Amino acid sequence: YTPPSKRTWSKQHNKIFTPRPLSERFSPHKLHPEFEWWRERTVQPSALFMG
Amino acid sequence: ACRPGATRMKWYFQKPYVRRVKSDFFRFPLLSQVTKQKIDWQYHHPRSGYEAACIFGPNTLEVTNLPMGKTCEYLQERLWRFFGKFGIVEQVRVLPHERDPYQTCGTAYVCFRSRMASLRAVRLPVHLPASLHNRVLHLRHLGTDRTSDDLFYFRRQQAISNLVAIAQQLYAYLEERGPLPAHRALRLLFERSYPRLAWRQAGFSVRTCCGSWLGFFSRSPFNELFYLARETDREENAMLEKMVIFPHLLSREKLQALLLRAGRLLQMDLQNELSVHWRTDRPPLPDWTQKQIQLWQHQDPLPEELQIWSRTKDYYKIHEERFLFKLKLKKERAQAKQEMKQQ
Amino acid sequence: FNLQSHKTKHCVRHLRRLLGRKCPSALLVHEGTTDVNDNFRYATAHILAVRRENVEGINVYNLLKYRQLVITEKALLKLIYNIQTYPEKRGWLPKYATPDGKPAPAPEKVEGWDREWRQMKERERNAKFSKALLRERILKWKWSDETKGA
Amino acid sequence: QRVVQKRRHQMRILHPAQTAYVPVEQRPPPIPHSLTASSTVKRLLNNNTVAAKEAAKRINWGAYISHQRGVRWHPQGAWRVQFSRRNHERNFFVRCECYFRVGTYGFQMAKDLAIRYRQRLEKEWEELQEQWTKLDILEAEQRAKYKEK
Amino acid sequence: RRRTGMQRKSGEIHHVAPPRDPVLRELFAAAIQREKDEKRNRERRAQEDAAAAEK
Amino acid sequence: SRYVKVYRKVMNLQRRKTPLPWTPTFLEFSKEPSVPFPVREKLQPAPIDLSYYLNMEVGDLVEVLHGPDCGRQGVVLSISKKRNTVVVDGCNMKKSFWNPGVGASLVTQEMPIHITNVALLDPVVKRPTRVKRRFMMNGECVRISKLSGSAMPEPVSTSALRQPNLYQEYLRQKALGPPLKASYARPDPLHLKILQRLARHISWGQGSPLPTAENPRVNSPEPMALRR
Amino acid sequence: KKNHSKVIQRFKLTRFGWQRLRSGRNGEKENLTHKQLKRTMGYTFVSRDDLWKFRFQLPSHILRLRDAPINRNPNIRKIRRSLPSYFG
Amino acid sequence: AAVNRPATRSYKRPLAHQLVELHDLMRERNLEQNKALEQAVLRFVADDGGCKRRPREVKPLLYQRNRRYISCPDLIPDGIEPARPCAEALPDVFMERQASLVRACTPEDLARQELPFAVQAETAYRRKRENFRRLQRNKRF
RNA sequence: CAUUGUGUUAUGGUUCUAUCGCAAACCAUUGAGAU
RNA sequence: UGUAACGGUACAAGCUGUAAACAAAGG
RNA sequence: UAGAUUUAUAUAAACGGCAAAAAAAAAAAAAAA
RNA sequence: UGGGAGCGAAGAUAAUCUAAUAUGUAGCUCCGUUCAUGGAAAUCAAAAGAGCUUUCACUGAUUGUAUUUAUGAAACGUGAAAAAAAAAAAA
RNA sequence: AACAGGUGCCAGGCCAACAAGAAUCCGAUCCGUGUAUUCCGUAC
RNA sequence: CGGCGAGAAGGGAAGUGUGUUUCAAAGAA
RNA sequence: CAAAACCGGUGGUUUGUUAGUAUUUAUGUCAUCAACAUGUCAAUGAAAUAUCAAUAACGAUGAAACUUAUGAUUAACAUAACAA
RNA sequence: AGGCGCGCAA
Repeated sequence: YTPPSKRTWSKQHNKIFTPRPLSERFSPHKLHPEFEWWRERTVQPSALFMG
Repeated sequence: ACRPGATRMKWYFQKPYVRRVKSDFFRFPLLSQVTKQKIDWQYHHPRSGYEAACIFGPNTLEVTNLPMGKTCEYLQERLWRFFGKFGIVEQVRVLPHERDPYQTCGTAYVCFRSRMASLRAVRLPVHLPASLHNRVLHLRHLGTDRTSDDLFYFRRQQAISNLVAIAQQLYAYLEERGPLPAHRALRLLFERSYPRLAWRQAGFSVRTCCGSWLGFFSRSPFNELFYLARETDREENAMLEKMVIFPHLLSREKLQALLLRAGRLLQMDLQNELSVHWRTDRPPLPDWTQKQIQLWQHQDPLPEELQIWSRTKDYYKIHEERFLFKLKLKKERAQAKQEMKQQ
Repeated sequence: FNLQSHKTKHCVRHLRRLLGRKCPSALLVHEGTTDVNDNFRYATAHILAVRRENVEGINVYNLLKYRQLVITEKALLKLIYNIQTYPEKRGWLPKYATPDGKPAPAPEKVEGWDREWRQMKERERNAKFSKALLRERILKWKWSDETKGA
Repeated sequence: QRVVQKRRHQMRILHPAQTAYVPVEQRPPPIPHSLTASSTVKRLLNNNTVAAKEAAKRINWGAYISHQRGVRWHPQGAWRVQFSRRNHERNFFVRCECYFRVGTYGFQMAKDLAIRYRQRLEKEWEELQEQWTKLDILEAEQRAKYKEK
Repeated sequence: RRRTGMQRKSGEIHHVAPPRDPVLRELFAAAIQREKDEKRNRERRAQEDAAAAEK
Repeated sequence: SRYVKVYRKVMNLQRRKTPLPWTPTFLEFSKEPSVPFPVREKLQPAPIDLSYYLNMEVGDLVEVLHGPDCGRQGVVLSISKKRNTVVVDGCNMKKSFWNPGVGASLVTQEMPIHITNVALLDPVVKRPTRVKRRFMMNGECVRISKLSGSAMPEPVSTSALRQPNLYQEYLRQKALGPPLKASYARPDPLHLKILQRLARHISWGQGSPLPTAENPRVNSPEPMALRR
Repeated sequence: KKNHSKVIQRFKLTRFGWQRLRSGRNGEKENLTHKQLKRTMGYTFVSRDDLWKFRFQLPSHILRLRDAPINRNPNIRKIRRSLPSYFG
Repeated sequence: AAVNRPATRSYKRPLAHQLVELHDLMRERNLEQNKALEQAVLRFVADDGGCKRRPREVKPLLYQRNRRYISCPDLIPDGIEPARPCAEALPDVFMERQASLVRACTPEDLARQELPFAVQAETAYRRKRENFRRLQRNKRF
């Protein structure tokens, strides 16, 4: 067991969370298969009114 | 290890934006003077900078330069505490960062109860301590366009340097020509304006650091250099028109120490007006209210009874007799000291 | 080992002149800076029967592996110095706790420093009161239970 | 911790016996070690008693001493004559194991005959060495003469 | 590359550039011409020996 | 647990660039042979240069897709084909160090972003796109974006993109070593030239006495001489 | 190495051997004489038969046994004084 | 010793004028030929007082098996070939050359044996110094 | 000391391995480029 | 990304996509 | 990088409440991952 | 992932058995590994001092916990590796 | 002697586009990158 | 031939004899 | 007391001559799951761009063949030939 | 840096 610290005692749920990419640890210099770079995405409409 | 809570915050150094090709708007778009960010005509709407006025009413200030590494709620509480000095604050809001809702983008809005309170609040910028990245918050009133005076601190530092130079000049003049009348001596003293240091008649540093020449002479340590002697603005002029300034005969070391002391005291005067206390002219607060105020910044230590369970069995005997007796003796000593304080 | 030509053939001829035509292998020892030059390093780079080493890398293994040892005078003196001063570096020799590190003069003994001990030995040498002296010693002295010291 | 056990006796640390050096101009030769293989001498040495110590003084140990290399006493009851040589170049290996028995000849007569035997063996060895050197020189002469052709 | 490429008789070869100083440049040219002259001497001797053997 | 230490040791052995250089010293022998090598699986997919197939070149405008720079747009400054990495202007500002030149105490600069974490931007819609190379009859090449069918603008020129790489200058200075003493670094050309003349005499004089006012004669050096 | 924290507590290593207290020190002693009580509250040495246990229970504390020298050379025996020379 | 030290803030080094003045003093006392002084001058000049700096370079002791080839002509005067040995092979050291390798000792040999290591090192240094020679070309006669 | 055995030789029975491969590290070179 | 189903190809543990092994000589 | 390049691999996540059918009116409705 | 987080066993040792060991291990779910973990003292220590954090060796299988089995990269400290604090009031 | 590949098997000089031997003698039945002797190239 | 002194939180910890020592529960690569 | 680099391109070394090799289905099971089948892509040979001629014999090529060449290889085990 | 040993005689 690692006792918490000033920067580490607060945590979020693994699945119900507010996404904050600025603070989430990431390694941009590596390939991430989870993002499926090979797979093309669909460009959705940027504005919708009444669906 | 796990997903980060609001205790873990990160930010990164911002590269200054340079339009390397001035004509290439696709890759080097113009910055907006309102939002201070790249123009995105495809996916953004023009902002006049007065939108928050329609939300928070005319008595609103926009605050800019708020730091990183702080929760929007913590900053809201701190700004409310600061701006309560000028009146009743209806609301304080701090805009979150685009990439981290737990941190601020650097902008806030303060809505006051009274126009006069908001106008009084807008006059001076807000200097923050090191824990807030030493930032100087800039204030802008949405109903009158009035802005804070972001150069106040450095202009006052220049004024203090000018005052020290004036004292040295006057002492040299007295040492050369001997005692001199006030209305003739004062015209030989000059200051250097801010920030480019152009020579000027010395009348502004005196009134920004002391309020008048009589205040300058009567306030320490300049009364240890000079001695005024009898042979509103009208009273000041008449009173000075019938005086002679005499020097206090000092050595070089004593005079240098006095000049340094004057500089330090004026610096303290400058810091006081920026660190005026937030409880000034306000009612006392109960102990519970003070504890609630403290909790915004610090958490109380966890109970020692819960803490004892952290003593690992590998090296400790949990709930050990000598350790618990030591705790009891410490508690007794603390209670005895508190009783002594009470008596 | 300074050469004015980089050609392998000239160095081969020099080696053959020095060691003959029947030399199995050679170890060439030099200091590195002013004892040998890049021409020599180029010339020897394709003579599979010879191996270049600096003084720091000399071993019983190298000396046994390579039949001949060809050493410059500078490298030989460097090796001799290293060998002769190694015991001092490793601390296998006595020190003298003086600023110069050399031995200090041995003082003279104070006269009569052992006269009482000599007299006590002379008294005890009669040896006829053996049990009495033994009992005196038993009363006076005590064996220690510690493992270090007296 | 490597503690060496020590023994104490009469308030002293007990040590194995140890004697000093007594210079001698000419140490006399030892009594032969072969005597220690006899039952009588073995018992004399193994019994630390007054009778043994008196028999030791009564025994004439000087009669067993041989003043000749290669001649000495054997528990057989005889004088052993030894002479060992190995010559690989000439393929000649000699090991003399001669015995002159007291029962056959007599103590002193057997001793004398053994000494004479050893002396003769030495003389013959010297003469053989000389002859071998001569023959080797002759062989070299023959090989050179053959190579002349 | 000998692991994944074609077979090649010669490895990577570099020929030293001439020195800039004119004196050393002349000496270098002399050395190169000497190499060439030795090769040509070998070739001419071979031809002469072949002709003599033929006759 | 009593295995974490040895596990960390054996895992660092996987990253160690063994053998490392080792300076010989008298009667010392290297431990490099005793150090084991990292273990890897050698049967893997072959190397590829994804920039070639993606038609991404220095000077193109791209968007960072994931990480603390998500949604940021910048011009590509450098492409590493072996690493399949890209340097994007004003993104991944991770490398900070003491300033090697003039200005503030610290300077920070970008670090490579893997090419898969980045995407080309359509000139009309300004969203991630795919770019294909088409060829006209004359052989002129045109890069076309999938989303709008627009031609890609010509990449920004190296002259406009150029910026000094201060981290490499910092590395060079660090390799040189700590700052010199001011007194040692002060130039002394006259005494240095005197010492250089003395050094010439020392190195190439063959042990002849130095010139003096009494006998300033020039001693002729001996040649090596042929054996006869 | 590893030592036995329980075994170590009952013994003391000295220059003359391992030492130990005596069982019956903390027991019923009303019926002992004064001599027996003195011996009971004194100490003694671990018997040679029990030393092999230490080799494995207390590896870091070694007592190097030293018995008397056993030298069978006939020349060092008292009877050598009755001989004119040594045996060799 | 000091000229080899780095020129950083924590080291003590002689300055250029200090070296020149020391050389002048030894010259006045007829010690300008001092081995240590000469080597100090050489090492100081090599680095220009430690101001020109480069990463530590190691002169190779081994080369890779299939290294590249640098082609350069023999930069040697004409008519020059390496010297040839006398005869084919020298007599066997053990079988026939025993007498030539042993000689009766003399007091001069004992004195040479007793000479000190500093003298031996100075002898070697000066020998290399004197024997640093080269072959001349036609235009240098 | 067999034509129901043995000695010797022969023929069968019999294990199956033909590099379709070789940095992500380091060394040395060389363009562009910075100083 | 990787893999596979069918189809074409010497009806195949290879290659390959209905343009299924080849365009390099266009206003 | 001359072109072409079928089908399956349940994908609005280049994205944000969780929760069947990659995301379902409020509530019922429940959770160590 | 013998790295980090959550939950969390038995076969085995204790010559049965309990604690403790196995072990905070296996399985299950979640991070995704030097661009990381962590972190610039309301710290540790003695009445002298050290100076964020991190890695290695020693101190030492010592002082400890378990009290039939075993566990224990303890603390201070010593010798090394690496070295950093904080560009930043606006422009 | 790791002066790599290929050539009928063990080749620095036969091929391999940039160095150097169709070298000589001896080989049960074919060949020899083999034995013995010798020359040459090599900053490979 | 050095003079009454340059804004150091009234809080945490350390034996319970705290006269003393140390720190500030408040900030960046 | 001696001595004093970054991004492309091109090769080489080490990992690794000392270590190992892993991609396709025949066969089992309701399923989880299990599991080195069948020598080698390859007649033999260095070469088939040496298998020609031919009812048969002598011939052809080859170092070796209508065959110890038109698949090789122990023991146990199978069959024969010769011998007193 | 550290580890073991360091006469009981004179």
